[PDB]
Amino acid sequence: HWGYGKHNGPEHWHKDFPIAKGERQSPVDIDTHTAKYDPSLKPLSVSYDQATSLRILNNGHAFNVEFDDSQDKAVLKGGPLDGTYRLIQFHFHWGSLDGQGSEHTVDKKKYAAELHLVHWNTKYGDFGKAVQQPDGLAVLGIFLKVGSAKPGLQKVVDVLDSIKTKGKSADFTNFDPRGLLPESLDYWTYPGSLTTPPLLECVTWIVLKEPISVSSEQVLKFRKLNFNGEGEPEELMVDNWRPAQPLKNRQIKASF
Amino acid sequence: QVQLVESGGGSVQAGGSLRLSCAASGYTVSTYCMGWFRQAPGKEREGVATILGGSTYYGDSVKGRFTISQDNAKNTVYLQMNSLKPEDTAIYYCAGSTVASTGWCSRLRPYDYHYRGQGTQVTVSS
Ligand SMILES: [Zn+2]
Repeated sequence: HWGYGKHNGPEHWHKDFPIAKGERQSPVDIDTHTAKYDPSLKPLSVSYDQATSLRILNNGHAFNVEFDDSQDKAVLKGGPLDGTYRLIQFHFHWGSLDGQGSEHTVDKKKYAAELHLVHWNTKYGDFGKAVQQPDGLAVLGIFLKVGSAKPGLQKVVDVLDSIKTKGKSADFTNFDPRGLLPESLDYWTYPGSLTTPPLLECVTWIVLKEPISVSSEQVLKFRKLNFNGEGEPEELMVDNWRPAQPLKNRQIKASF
Repeated sequence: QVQLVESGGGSVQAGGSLRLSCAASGYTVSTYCMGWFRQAPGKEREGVATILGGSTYYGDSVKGRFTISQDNAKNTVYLQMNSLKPEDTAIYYCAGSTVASTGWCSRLRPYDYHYRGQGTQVTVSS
């Protein structure tokens, strides 16, 4: 159906998903000289103590690393959030080149790729209901910037071979969602939406200022997965990021 | 607000040993991952040890003769230093981040942890 190609890419989305033209859409370009500071913001609380990964998985536009959310095993609180969100899964966004690839941009600056940790608000019963409310979601974005190899990441890319085509799934067990976070957790934040169909406007985005490193050699494996399912004509997942959206009204707060 | 007080520093002779302590306020030394790092003069910030409950990690040097622990019953992460070397002479700081992760904690970089203390002078005579 929809995809990051040419005839079904991010542009023709507003066709089947008219909400792609809402007022709180993501990603966006964060204008560092527009970030307004806010004394109501607290440090990001990343309680990934009992985070329990269950299985990596190729879904058709990226690969997700599903986590158990039966209870508050890995939770996100503090920060700009107002509640407790459970980590449900994380996936990546990369581009055909090393010059581009991240969804969000700092002063129109692009990074090699972007990691997204999706969490839903525990006050909405389940992730499904959760993603229907203006606050039911909290997504943590991490910039992957070219440089040195990422021992943490490699333990991921390392298994991609097990999910080359769509639908495929391997048991990715025991994995610190933390191995992936940067060390200094300053952050920007604003009201947005999912950067992919259904594009629901409910994510309360949190992007991390400092990025994590990735070798030019590594992000190279990302674009080895296939969009299509086994049997169908081989289709490479070379690029899968959405362009910066109109910040329209909104405004980007920051923890600094 | 989160106050982080250290104590127990001082001067001791090589081969000696003393125990630094860190008391938290408006913070719970057990929920998140904490640690110590030291700022020796002339040298740059060095990570000593970190802890997140059962998992404790030690800097390649102090490893084996230093020990970190917590007494959450009184919110205090202690740092037991044993058989000190003169090289150890420096200011030791107490840090306490907001990340609950063994992996993130094994990085051993308390000098990047959000909540910091004032440190305590620890001099080792020969
Ligand atoms: Zn995403």
